[PDB]
Amino acid sequence: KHSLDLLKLRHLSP
Amino acid sequence: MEGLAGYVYKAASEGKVLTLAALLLNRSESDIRYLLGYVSQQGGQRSTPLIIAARNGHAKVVRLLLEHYRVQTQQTGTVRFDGYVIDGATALWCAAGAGHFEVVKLLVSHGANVNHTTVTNSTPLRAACFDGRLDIVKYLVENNANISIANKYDNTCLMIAAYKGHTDVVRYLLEQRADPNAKAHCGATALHFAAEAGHIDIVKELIKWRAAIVVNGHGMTPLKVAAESCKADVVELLLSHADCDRRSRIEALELLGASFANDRENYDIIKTYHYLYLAMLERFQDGDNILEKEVLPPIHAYGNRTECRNPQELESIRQDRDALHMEGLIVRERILGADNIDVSHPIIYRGAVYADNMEFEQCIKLWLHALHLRQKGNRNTHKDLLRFAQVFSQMIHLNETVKAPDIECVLRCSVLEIEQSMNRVKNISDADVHNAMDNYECNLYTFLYLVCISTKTQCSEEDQCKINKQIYNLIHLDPRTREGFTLLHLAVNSNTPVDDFHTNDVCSFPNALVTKLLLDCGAEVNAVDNEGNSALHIIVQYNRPISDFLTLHSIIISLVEAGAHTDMTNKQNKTPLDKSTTGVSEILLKTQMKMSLKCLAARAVRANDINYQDQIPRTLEEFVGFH
Repeated sequence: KHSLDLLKLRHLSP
Repeated sequence: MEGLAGYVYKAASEGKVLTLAALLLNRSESDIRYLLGYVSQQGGQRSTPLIIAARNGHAKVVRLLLEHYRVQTQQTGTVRFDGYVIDGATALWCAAGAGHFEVVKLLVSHGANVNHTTVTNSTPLRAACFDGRLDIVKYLVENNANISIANKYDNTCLMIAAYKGHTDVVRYLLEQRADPNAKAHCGATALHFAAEAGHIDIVKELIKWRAAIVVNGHGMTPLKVAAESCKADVVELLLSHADCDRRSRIEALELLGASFANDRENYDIIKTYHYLYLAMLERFQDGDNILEKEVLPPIHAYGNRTECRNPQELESIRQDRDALHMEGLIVRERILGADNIDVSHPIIYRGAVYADNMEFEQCIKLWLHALHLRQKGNRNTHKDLLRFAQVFSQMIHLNETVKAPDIECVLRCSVLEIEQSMNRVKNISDADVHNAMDNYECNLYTFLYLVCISTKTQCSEEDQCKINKQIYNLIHLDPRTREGFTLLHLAVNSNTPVDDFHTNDVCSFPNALVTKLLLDCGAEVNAVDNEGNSALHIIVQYNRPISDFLTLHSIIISLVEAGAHTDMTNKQNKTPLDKSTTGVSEILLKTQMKMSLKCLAARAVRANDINYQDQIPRTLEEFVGFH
């Protein structure tokens, strides 16, 4: 359907 | 002797104590250093034997390497391959990231760098906080580790620990003279990440340590981020801090009600109305008049609703779910403005829901509002146009007359976004050149889907003229894909992808209607890709000359009768009859082929290599260059 299609790491480096 | 180094890397990675002991047996000091310092690659990462021995948690191997052999704990390698290509990571960083307390204790005690600084200034304490093991963090901090050292974006050890759901390490850091007022590149402090993640304990321990609530870079206090992330229990504890005043409380409650109204995972209606009515109550219960709010004018996307400024206006929309969605969208818009990053996503989700339950007109209104908001913010609207193509194809497949002004607006924003994508390609040199080109090709394909949907709708004279004007603007912009295909090569190529959703049922390339519409808008019919194939060399290769012969005939007579050259030769020295591979297409092109003295003279000139530079008119140099 349409809703079942919609499913920053640079600043989160360890 | 790279074979010994490879075997030693394998024995260290897999924790083979006996094999590594046998391998490094009978070796000299220079040989020992060569084998124990060599950089090996075993998929994605450069790593030394000791880096990969400590990163795999082989305590016996690491202890064996440091006891007898005089190995050093300052070597350089790469550790991860999930969007994280980080160089300069020593063995401490690898051990902390992998969360092995038993190796980091045996590594520090043998003369190691507790506060090593890698390429992106990531202390080993940052990796241990990322994993969340208290024992590694405590051992590092007790062994002279700096807590305030952050990366270039100012993401301290505390902030990455507050981002994740680790409570013990956060409480320990706040008990170890840490700084709760860190300022990142975007203004985000520790409270923003901890609040948006949804960890009540981290936020409580920070506000216990005088967290000093300050608005971030993008005009958002931590309460606003917590409310935007649909976290009710996080928001309902900062109001007791006694420094929140009243307007901040009200806007936090209103944003929380908004985000509850229109969200996918935690979609509530009783909670939405409960929090919205609490906010309105606290607004209108003051007694000395009211505490009024400035409200945006009625937005046409959300019907004609001027939100709710009356006690009998929220009590009368408790029992409606569409009204709650519209009101939540309106208050979220008036709180977050229009330039915020995550203001358009609830609009997109509500449009998707409205499309799913057959409310196509309201879907269109909401999604045009979403694209307008994203164009104001200049975000990446490459998927949004694809979703429009899918919705319009579903409309046509349902025999629904799609409104033509909506298609005109979608096409106008599609051409604006394609120009933006061309600028981005011209700007992004090499960091994301393949990503930019993929986005550009996707945008061109979506524009073609919109064009095909436009051909499938019976619009009036003015609407068709406006669609023609938009296509005229984009054609004169002259887009080109990575293969050199223009908007005309793709309209005739059978290999152009169509999205797996409903767009397969309407937009079926090649289309005679799409090609005729493009040629009516001054399309470059003689356009040539980097391979050399023209708009006519591609269509004649069509593998279905009988099933949709009309869609072939009306696309091979439209090209030739407009401006196409039937005998023009690509870079592989192939006449379009040679690159045909189909009897029907060859005959249908030969019936449109008028022999002329110009083509024969040009072919006779090109065949025997006659120097035709500057001895013929400038418009015939390209003519001879064709054949």
